[PDB]
Amino acid sequence: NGSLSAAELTCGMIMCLARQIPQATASMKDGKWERKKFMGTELNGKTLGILGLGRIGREVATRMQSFGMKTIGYDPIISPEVSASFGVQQLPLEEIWPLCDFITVHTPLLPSTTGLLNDNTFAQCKKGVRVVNCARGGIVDEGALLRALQSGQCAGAALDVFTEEPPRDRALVDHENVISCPHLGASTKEAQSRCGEEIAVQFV
Amino acid sequence: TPNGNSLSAAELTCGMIMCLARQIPQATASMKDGKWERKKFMGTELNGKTLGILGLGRIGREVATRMQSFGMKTIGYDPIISPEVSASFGVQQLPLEEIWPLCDFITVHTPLLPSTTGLLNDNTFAQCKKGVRVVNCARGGIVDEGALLRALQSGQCAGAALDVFTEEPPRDRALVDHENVISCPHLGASTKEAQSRCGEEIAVQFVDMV
Ligand SMILES: Cc1cc2c(cc(C(=O)N[C@H](CO)c3ccc(S(=O)(=O)CC(=O)O)cc3)n2C)c(Cl)c1Cl
Ligand SMILES: Cc1cc2c(cc(C(=O)N[C@H](CO)c3ccc(S(=O)(=O)CC(=O)O)cc3)n2C)c(Cl)c1Cl
Repeated sequence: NGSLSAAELTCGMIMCLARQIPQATASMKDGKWERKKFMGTELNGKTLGILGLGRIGREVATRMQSFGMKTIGYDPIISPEVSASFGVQQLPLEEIWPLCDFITVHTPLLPSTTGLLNDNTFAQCKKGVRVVNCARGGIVDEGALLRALQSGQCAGAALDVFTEEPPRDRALVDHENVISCPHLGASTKEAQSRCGEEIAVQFV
Repeated sequence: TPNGNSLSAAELTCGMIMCLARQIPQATASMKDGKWERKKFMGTELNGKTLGILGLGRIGREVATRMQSFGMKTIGYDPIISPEVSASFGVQQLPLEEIWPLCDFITVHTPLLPSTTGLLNDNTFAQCKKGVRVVNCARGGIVDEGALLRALQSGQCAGAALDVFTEEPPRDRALVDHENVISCPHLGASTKEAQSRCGEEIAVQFVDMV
């Protein structure tokens, strides 16, 4: 609740996967002018899968809906009626993977949510899928993710969170198709002020 | 045919607005360099902030509706679009001189004409808020390149996002190389969907003659 900053970064990560804005910026700083290399894809009419439909997940959904993206997802707690109010069609996990163009994770870190995006899951996904993780490290299996990026099963990945912070295994962050942030989800003057203030109202 | 690439240009602008606010390309470059800087890449929350959209045609109106879902206050200017017509798509129109002090973010969506050339100048940046962020995904020259560098070097402009330049590729790299500047090699229309739409709409016009 103290959320909108993690949701805005996730949305900004989605826009970066579609047009490769960080890669295009790094290319420019190197004195290059590569038009052909950074030919992207439109967000209008594309399917975004949202696994975890809490406070973050619903804000991402409403923001990405204004872009013409189809918002579908899953949550074991959130009823189909609650998800339908904010325009998210709930389907079972196995029916979500092949329809998705973009996938974002917004669940807490739990053993059941650890490795949610694995080799078996990625194989069920559409070829050239884009994955976002601005939640917690370990939700998307890093080993399974690098393999999918290597094979082309996953076209791109935007990672704010990792299993180890700072990560020693640089294979993911070094990959050209990977967008990265050093855990910047909550890193805003507006959210940290709200987090610092909301800890006092729950106290009293 | 400008209608065919309007949605792709609108999306990239929104992308550039997010990238300025959370320093995503700068954070990626730092991570790619093998660094971990949390309290260095301090972002800003877009909710409640004011976005000024100068030019309210197809791209200007599509940027507004997307940024409205982020809780951004969308204000702007267009001498052709009426204040009642702009209000129908959530844009509060005010005279050009009143827009500058209210903006946190400014984005230009006008065609290139002598009247639009140098729209963001030294006199224009002086009326702006200290720490304003500027987006130019329309045509190089609407935002005066010389004035923009002065604003970025004095702290008057906290950051710039430029897809376009007066010279393409730009010979002068002083803007491109600045730490608070993010850039793209004219990717505004560079998408399969817009390229196929523009490619179809131009072909039918040539067929229309006979
Ligand atoms: C296997 C599996 C288990 C799952 C989920 C989803 C949840 C869950 O806990 N849902 C609730 C919302 O009902 C929730 C609560 C706090 C956060 S959060 O702390 O990340 C910040 C936030 O988003 O508010 C996110 C989501 N669980 C236990 C999914 Cl999808 C799968 Cl597949
Ligand atoms: C001094 C001054 C003069 C201006 C404007 C605005 C226009 C203008 O022509 N407006 C119309 C829409 O009424 C229009 C047409 C095509 C495009 S476009 O699609 O080619 C570019 C894009 O949208 O990126 C954008 C806008 N004029 C002549 C402004 Cl604001 C100022 Cl200050």
